[PDB]
Amino acid sequence: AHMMEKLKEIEKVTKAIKEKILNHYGYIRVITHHDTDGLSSGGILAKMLMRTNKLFHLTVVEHLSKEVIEKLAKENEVNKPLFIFAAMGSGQIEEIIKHNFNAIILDHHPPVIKDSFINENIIQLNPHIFGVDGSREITASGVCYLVAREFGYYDLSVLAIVGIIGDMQYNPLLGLNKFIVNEAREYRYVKIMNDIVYNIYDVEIYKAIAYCTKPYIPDLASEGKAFKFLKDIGIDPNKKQLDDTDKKKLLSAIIFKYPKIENLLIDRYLIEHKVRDAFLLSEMLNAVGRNGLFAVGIGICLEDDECIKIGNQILWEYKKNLINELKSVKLKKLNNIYYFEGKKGMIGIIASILVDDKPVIGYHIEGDIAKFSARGNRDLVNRGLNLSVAMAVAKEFGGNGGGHDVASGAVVSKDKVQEFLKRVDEIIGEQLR
Amino acid sequence: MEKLKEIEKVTKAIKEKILNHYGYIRVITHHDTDGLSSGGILAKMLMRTNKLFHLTVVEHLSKEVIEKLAKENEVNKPLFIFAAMGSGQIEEIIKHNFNAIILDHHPPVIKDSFINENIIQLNPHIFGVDGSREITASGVCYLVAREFGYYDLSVLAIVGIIGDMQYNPLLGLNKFIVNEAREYRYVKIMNDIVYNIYDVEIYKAIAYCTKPYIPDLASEGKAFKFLKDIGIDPNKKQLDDTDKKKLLSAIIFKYPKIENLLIDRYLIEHKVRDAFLLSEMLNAVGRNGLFAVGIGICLEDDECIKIGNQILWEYKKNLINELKSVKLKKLNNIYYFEGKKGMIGIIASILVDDKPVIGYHIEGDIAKFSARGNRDLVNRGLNLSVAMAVAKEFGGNGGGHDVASGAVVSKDKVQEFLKRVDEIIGEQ
Ligand SMILES: Nc1ccn(-c2cc(O)c(COP(=O)(O)O)o2)c(=O)n1
Ligand SMILES: Nc1ccn(-c2cc(O)c(COP(=O)(O)O)o2)c(=O)n1
Repeated sequence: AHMMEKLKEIEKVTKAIKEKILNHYGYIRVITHHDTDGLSSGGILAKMLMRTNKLFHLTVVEHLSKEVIEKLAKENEVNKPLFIFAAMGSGQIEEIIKHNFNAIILDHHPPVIKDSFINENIIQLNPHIFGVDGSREITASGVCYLVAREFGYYDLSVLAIVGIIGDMQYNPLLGLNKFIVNEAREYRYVKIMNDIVYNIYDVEIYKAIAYCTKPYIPDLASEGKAFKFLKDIGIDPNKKQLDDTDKKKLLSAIIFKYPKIENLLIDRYLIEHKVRDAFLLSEMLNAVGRNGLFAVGIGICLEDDECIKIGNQILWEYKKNLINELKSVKLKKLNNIYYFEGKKGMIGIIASILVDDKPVIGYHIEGDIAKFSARGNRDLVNRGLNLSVAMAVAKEFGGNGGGHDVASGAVVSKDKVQEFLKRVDEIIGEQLR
Repeated sequence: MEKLKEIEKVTKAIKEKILNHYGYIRVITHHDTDGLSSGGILAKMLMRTNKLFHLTVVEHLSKEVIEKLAKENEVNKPLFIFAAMGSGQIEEIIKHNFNAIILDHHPPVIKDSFINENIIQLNPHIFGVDGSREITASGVCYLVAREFGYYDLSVLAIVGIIGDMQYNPLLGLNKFIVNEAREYRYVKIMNDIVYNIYDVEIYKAIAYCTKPYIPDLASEGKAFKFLKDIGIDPNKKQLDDTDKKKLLSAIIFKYPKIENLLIDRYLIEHKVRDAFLLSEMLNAVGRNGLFAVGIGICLEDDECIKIGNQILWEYKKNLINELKSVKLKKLNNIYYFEGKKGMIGIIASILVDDKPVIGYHIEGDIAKFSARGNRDLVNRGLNLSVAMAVAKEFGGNGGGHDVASGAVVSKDKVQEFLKRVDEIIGEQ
């Protein structure tokens, strides 16, 4: 009944990954994803490969398609490199075995082949093979960290904590993520401190409130409205940190504009890193990743001063633009859901930010297809919400849909949108009564 | 100053070329202090401009290495950036039609900045600037990074100046860079005793020092004794003004030929604050084949810096043991010796005085040579670059600078030695 026993089973695999890296002297290709979790894993792998005297070539892909894998296969012909896949690989393992890659797969997504040792050439470190839920108990950067600690590089756990936040696995903190955080505390690489979300930004509080999207508070979402609210309740809006009296006064007033004020409180992680707040670094890597600035994201993980300066500039441009995108949403209410039409890459992010009491579905039309992205919260699921079954009703409209209880998608022909949404609305009202 | 405006034409074009490239990028540097510093300048510059890259560190840019690299142009043609190499191999790079940028301070084969619309070559000799005295390969990389405003990278340029022994005297473009790093507050200069850079006990700092090498003090015990006799606590780690005066007078008296005990220290903005120490640290890890660790030291990683300190002192001890057992053999106008792969260059440098020194080691069926001279020797017509080139007469290859060059041959060590002593008689 111990995390210790499960680690001993995982450590058989990480030992083999370690020996495999040390004894390789050819080229090394690292392939990672572009979100916070992937850029974190990239930085963990980068530091770890350098410390073990391994030069490497890092590439970032949004999706590991058949085309990308075949394009990669054309590098095996001349100098067959060792490939390390982070946050990807397990679902595409068939195509990786087909081309006979020399490969290490570090993936928390559900696996296709539940084996750690695939043949003589491919090692797969996936927590699902050990009975650990990769959607709640570990992230991709956690998986790389498990490898990194085989070399005793505990200082890299701070990048794992970043990925834990990036993937929204910090509340509640479960399984291996809890083990990682506690190890980082034991080795003095993180300090944990309950605090208000607005103090993570180290800027003027009225700007931290104005552009916050976790939670998004519409009535406070502008410098002017935020300044006014802070002046009225006796707080200097130019301060960059709220003390204990400030936070009481703030929370006391704000509960009228935004009643679920437990969302305003977090456990802050202060990390051994130039960007000392892990929540801020998580948001920075996200913004940088969304703007295509992958290499700058790696530099941030590597603590370079000018990448950090870029990242700080891109973060605030990104946060301002997101608030504007949010103010422009035409939110339509049905009986048990909200819905809106938005842009292709935003509807998922925006729907999640807009949830409060009811689920939110955003959709965009492309050609004659409408693609939907639906979001809830833990309070809704506990009242019997399940989005995967409600998005599955798309098959009745000549489409299909599924996902998780709290997040799901679906596709439908452009002209059945109104009738799909009315059907989804009724299913959800069923799931609540 | 006037020459910067002429160089700035090529640096601008290099900038636009890198910016507008969106495929793969290959960076090829050398393993000495200068090439590793170049690796660090290009690594940070490329990240800051949003370029992923594949860095490789090679010991010789041979015909064979070039041919292996060119098979990467068949599928997805990368932009190649060559640092501290490529100018003498320019003929083979054109042959294979690399999309390339050559950042090299070795004497050029072709004397053009813009080769064939596909190659840019930034060589200081093109502009009448001496790649042996006035600029290093780091400084060439720094001249590009300037174009982006990455002035903080000047500290790695200073590390290359020291590593390529161009700090005393400080000339030309190196002087521009140093002053630029001082104006932007990235370096502080302070005159001090050489032994104060190591931040270890003084008797160890003396025992293992090789600039200057003092054979009678090159031992923990003899150094411990020498300091106790003259009234200095040998367990101290920094010498104050009074101990500096007492150590100087004692060393200079017993060894009046000695020099370079007082140096201008460069305190850089870097986790390894002393650039002289950083220069030695990078040299040590390079000679041990720890290329990625050297990059990591430039990128200021704590664990890499930890390795570099351990390796550095292992290296300085082995070096002292090698110097006490060297079999210097005189020919007509050179000395020569056999040694270990990672020492023959540095030992040649330390021993050189009155005549050029060539060291070599055997690896497989090949012998690799390393020839060194002084500025005093180069002023009298010494040119190791031409003299080592004679290795093509023995089915080989050789080149470098006037003052420091290398070569490879097979079973013709004594013969090619003689043929080079011949070329160095004529030169003198
Ligand atoms: N037929 C489908 C379509 C989508 N999904 C899915 C997975 C996932 O994580 C989400 C939520 O994210 P998105 O769909 O991108 O809003 O949806 C599914 O399971 N079955
Ligand atoms: N065919 C060659 C071999 C060596 N070099 C070279 C560059 C450099 O800085 C030194 C110093 O000498 P070594 O440390 O012996 O390589 O040599 C060259 O340019 N062409």
